[PDB]
Amino acid sequence: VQLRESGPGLVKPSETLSLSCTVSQDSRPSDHSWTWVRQSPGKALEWIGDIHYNGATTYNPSLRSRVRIELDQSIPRFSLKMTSMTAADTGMYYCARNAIRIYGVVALGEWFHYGMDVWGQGTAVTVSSASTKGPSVFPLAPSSKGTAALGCLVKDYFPEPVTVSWNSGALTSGVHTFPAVLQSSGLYSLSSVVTVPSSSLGTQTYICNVNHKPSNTKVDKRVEPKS
Amino acid sequence: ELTQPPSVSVSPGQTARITCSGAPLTSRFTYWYRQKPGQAPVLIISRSSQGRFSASWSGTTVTLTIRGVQADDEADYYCQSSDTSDSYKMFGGGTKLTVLGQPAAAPSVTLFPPSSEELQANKATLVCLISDFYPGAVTVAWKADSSPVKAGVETTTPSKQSNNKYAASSYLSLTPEQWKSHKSYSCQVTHEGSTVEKTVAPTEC
Repeated sequence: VQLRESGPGLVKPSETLSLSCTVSQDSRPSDHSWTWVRQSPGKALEWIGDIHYNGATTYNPSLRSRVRIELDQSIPRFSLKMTSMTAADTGMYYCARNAIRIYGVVALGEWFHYGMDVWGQGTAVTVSSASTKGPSVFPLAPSSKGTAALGCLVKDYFPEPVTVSWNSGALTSGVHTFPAVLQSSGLYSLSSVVTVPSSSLGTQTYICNVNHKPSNTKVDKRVEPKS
Repeated sequence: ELTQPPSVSVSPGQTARITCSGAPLTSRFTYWYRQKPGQAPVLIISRSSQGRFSASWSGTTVTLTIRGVQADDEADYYCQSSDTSDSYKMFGGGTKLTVLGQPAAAPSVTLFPPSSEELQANKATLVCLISDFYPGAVTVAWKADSSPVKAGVETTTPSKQSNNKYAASSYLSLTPEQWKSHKSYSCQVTHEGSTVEKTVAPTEC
């Protein structure tokens, strides 16, 4: 079972957040409570609400007047809308399956939650009046002179995050993508480095795949040895 | 609301106990989750019916017990329930579990000079990448030749790695002329009273 969030990355203050979560490989989806949770930076998880296939929803009482969850059973995919966004709402938004086990008559309450057992990876939501900006990607060439470190410098993007893969996901060993720095300009930059065998520097092509969903931009940058 | 202790510290091999307290807990089941920095939560105590993790109920408190604690158990632990009236669900405030006695680890430092491509775009960034240090505190100083750099430095807070060591990044912004004007630049990383210094030079390959 896999859950995958999609969101806009950035919401303007006072505007409405719209997120979705696509569920794959669940063979009894109608049994479960499809849930949204969020987490402000450095703070606790906060339950937002859930929905069942019968359409029944429940919501956090402090957020109820601002939120709505909906469910498209044909995919299946469920959604969150949250009105009147402000910086107080910036954070990571997770979808989750609050799985249910049924032991008797549902109308007599003979069922229980197993727990929120499958989680999405989260979608970052930043509330700001600033414009989205995609990254500029520069190669960090390997030392000319065992192992060598090479990488990509991902400069000047907003909002978070960027994700970085190498060779379209074929290269995972030795990859270290560092958390971003926030510049005085209000843009972020980060670096992703991979430690590779020196003998491969002649033979193996290395490409960092930098995805910035908020700007609908992906950059695949070839990283070659220094001239 | 559900209340948890902010922090629990234990040594390796010992048993940790984390409490969750609240009015709903007398009648509503308490689920437990673990979340490591940079990761989504993981369910660790489910309701299986009407191996190191277990939970025990007593009145308004449920206790999570972790047997045989090891460094890989460092994480934030959250309890979760529903209110007595069956109207909503809620999480506790979380407990950070610290495992004592982890050995110190010195930082590895990699310093990259500006790329030719960036210089042609009229910018220059030196990239100092710092990894595998413990505890999670470093200080970073930059030098142009032998003189301290007073501007253009941006350094991240340390972040916890998957191996429970920490990482940080420091960037120095220069104009291309400044980069070419000095014999070398250095990133100097101090941790636990000792320092690793890496240098790069415009005329060097």
